[PDB]
Amino acid sequence: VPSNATFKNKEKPQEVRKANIIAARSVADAIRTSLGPKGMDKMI
Amino acid sequence: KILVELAQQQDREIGDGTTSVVIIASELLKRANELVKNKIHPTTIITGFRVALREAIRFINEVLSTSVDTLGKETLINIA
Repeated sequence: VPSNATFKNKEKPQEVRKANIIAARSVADAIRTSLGPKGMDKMI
Repeated sequence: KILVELAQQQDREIGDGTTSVVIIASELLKRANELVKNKIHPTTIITGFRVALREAIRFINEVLSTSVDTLGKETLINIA
């Protein structure tokens, strides 16, 4: 069953998409504390 | 900079009390530092200060004294 069909090459985009999701979720974590009536203000 | 602008503010409205407004505002935050360790959310802390303030302003209006006092003025001299 293996050794046939095709083999995945240039796997860097698989890592680039992971690096983009992790970096985007890190920004969403700081704003998450401001959600709802119990949220807090962010001083910048 | 909040208390810096608050001290400059107190001169605009009343003109006096720049010393008392900074100490009170700094103490409200000092004692609230132990209240957040209780996990109490600030909205509960803010509501506790606001509900107590609404009753405080009404209590001050009940304990005030009229400017009549005795026959003579005996007020403006003591105000200064």
